[PDB]
Amino acid sequence: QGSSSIVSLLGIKVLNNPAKFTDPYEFEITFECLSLKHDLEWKLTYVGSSRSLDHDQELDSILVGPVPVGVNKFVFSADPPSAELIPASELVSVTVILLSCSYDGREFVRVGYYVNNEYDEEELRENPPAKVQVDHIVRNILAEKPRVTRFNIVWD
Amino acid sequence: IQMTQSPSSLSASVGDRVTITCRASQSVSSAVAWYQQKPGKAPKLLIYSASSLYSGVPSRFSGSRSGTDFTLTISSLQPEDFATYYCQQDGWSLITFGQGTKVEIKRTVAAPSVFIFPPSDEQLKSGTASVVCLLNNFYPREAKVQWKVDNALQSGNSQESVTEQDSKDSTYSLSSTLTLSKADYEKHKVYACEVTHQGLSSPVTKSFNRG
Amino acid sequence: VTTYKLVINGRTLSGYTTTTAVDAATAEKVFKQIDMVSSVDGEWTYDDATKTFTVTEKPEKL
Amino acid sequence: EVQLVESGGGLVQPGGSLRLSCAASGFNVSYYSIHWVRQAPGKGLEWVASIYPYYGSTSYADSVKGRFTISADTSKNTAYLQMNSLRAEDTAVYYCARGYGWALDYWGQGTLVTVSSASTKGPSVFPLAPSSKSTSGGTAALGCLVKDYFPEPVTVSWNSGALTSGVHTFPAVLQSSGLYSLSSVVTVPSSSLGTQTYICNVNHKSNTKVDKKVEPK
Repeated sequence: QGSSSIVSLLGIKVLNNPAKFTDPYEFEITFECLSLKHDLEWKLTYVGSSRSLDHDQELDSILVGPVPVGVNKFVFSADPPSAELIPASELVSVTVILLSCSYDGREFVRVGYYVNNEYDEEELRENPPAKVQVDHIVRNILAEKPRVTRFNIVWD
Repeated sequence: IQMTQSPSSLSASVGDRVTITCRASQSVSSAVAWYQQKPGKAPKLLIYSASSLYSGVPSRFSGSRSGTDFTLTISSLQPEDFATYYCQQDGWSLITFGQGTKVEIKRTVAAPSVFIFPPSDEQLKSGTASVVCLLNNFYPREAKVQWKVDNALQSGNSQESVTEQDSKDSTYSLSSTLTLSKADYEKHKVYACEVTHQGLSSPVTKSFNRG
Repeated sequence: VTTYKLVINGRTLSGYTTTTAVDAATAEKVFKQIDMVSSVDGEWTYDDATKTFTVTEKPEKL
Repeated sequence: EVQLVESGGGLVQPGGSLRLSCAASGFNVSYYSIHWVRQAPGKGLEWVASIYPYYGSTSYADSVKGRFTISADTSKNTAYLQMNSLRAEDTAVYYCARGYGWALDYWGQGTLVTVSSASTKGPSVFPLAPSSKSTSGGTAALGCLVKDYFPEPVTVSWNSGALTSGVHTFPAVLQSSGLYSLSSVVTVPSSSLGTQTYICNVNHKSNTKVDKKVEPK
């Protein structure tokens, strides 16, 4: 119980898992506050990693309204990724996503998850088309093993 | 296990630019971190997520990836950087560490001082006889200790031990002990320890009589 | 199953060692296997109160 | 303040069972990931096990799969590594470390876990007698041989702290017996051989604290 970071995260449940590549991201998030009032900004970043390319892409962003001291639970529905920009190889590969919350432009928490995307029928997996068809990409989040990072920001 | 890291050992000078590459199994840039480990201490974090340097690490450290070849670059090697660097891959199911890369200061060649120590009667009385050859403050670490008992060459009964590179003089010291049964020990006159090292123009021998 | 002690007291050697044994008799044999102490020139005394042995050198040759 | 401190290390017999714990200060263990990383002596880092926040849930290296289990109690703010069916090869220092995303920021100091069927045995110190063999240009070499102890560690000091410069306490080396053995040397001026006095203080926490005087010839 050290004396830092007034907003602590208690639990992040991924509600739509597995889901299609094109489905939005359902995050029920519960946290705790204190209470300076500057609203908390939540963002979900898509990071994909090919041979020659490292591609990051901001899926969606939401800001939480009042700063209620105590335990709070809200749901983050993030817009699915823009496959146009993703390197073609990483569409049906392992990628990550970065759920990150921040205060007054300074992020204090960043929860990263492993995402496995793969095709939904056995013949697409055995023989994938020369051009990826995102309609048959089903993503699957390693939600049980979150890679959490915490940073020290100045709230007051 | 253990990811391949190269080079596995490296002699560098202060102000050199070193690059260590870790041949990893996955391309995910988040999952690779780089650690520094000084002897007898816990390793400390240098780079996380392939390229991001941990708070309070000098700007000379920097990490970069290329497919599945992650690398750590030290732009200008400082005395304090000489250490063992490990890369890590936090995968889907497993974590994996590299074999490590030990980086040791290059210094002028330094021949060893050779000392031999007879068994001592206190231990001789209890039935074992262990002879000790000592190689002190010598560089580079690569050296050859030959035991010869009555001019006959001994292989197997010996055991070597090497200190870590010294902080102050950047040299090594080695100790070959040769343990023998009192019975064998007493069958022989001359006990010699022959050191071959590149600092020495010829191999030297320290010998003693009594058995 | 008790902690037995040995105190070594010689010209050069000086210190104390512990072992654990069922009875002081095995504690003694255990202690005797240290080649340090197997210096045959040694007195040897024991105290069950403190459960510590003690060995003293002395030349005693002939 | 933030720190991690392991405990429970020791000697265990093949087949044995030992529980390490690592005590968290500052952060509280419930919000971070907690991992156990082991290092065999003069070997590299090897990952043992990991516990992830919010949902418990464990990853294990295959060498320890089924024998080791990892856990964390938020009330006592400590994590444990329960190692059963222990094998000789699990002998190592066991660090506990806190997760920084996919990495590890803060590391405990680490406890040594020895697995072996050789029984605890205090050392026997013998003199590395400085001879006129050791006189090389007016400087001479003398030392102590610490033989047949188990398990590691041994601590040597020269003149109870006074002699710190020139000393070289070599690394332990496990002998065919199953017992460790190491020597500590010091180079000193050759004049001082007769006159100065040189004793090495060996400690082997067999709770053996023995002093030995190194005499010439």
